[PDB]
Amino acid sequence: MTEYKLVVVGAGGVGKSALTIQLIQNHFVDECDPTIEDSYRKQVVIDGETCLLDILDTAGQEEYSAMRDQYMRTGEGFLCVFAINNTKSFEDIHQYREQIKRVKDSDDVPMVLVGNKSDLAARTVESRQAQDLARSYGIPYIETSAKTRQGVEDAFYTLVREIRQH
Ligand SMILES: C[C@H](OP(=O)(O)OP(=O)(O)OP(=O)(O)OC[C@H]1O[C@@H](n2cnc3c(=O)[nH]c(N)nc32)[C@H](O)[C@@H]1O)c1ccccc1[N+](=O)[O-]
Ligand SMILES: *CC(=O)N(C)CCN(C)c1ccc([N+](=O)[O-])c2nonc12
Ligand SMILES: [Mg+2]
Repeated sequence: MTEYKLVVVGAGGVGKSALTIQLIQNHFVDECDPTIEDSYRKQVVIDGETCLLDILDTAGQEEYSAMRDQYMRTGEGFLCVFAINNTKSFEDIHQYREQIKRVKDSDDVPMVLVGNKSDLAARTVESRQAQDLARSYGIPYIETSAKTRQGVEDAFYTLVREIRQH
């Protein structure tokens, strides 16, 4: 196959486990579980191409370590997720982006910025500001809900399109 190796990164509670379980299994979860399953794999068709996604769902309240580096370094593209009702998570995006670049030892990594939990009202992270963030880094910005499935495909499939183009 062409495999696409995706790593989903970002802060505690942002919806990384849920976004991926929604893509790999087509259902929504809700369960305070810091465990991280082996990689999620799924043959899919993206823009007509049959391919294997292999998605590493990582941990949110974890400091950088060699162990985390050991897991992350195999990824080809990175989904950088915050929650639109969590300002800390959006600000932490800078760290996560900078961490990814250092781990991959590269000035140009395929990434997509994802603002998750779009179904929730009274958002705190202004949409325009995430677009400006994503723009200033030169990456796509997708808004998602692991709950309603809005954007879950756009977000991930765009990340595959960024791998192809790098
Ligand atoms: C330890 C773990 O930290 P974590 O594993 O780093 O956290 P995740 O980023 O994987 O977070 P998860 O996907 O489990 O989603 C967190 C909570 O928000 C809910 N959620 C996820 N996406 C959405 C969405 O789009 N909309 C709505 N309305 N809700 C959503 C989930 O059902 C869950 O209750 C963790 C940290 C903080 C909080 C929870 C948590 N957890 O395990 O559940
Ligand atoms: C599901 C879960 O998070 N736990 C079992 C850990 C204990 N709890 C309930 C916990 C830990 C940490 C934080 N936090 O610092 O954000 C919590 N906030 O609400 N419950 C928390
Ligand atoms: Mg999780």
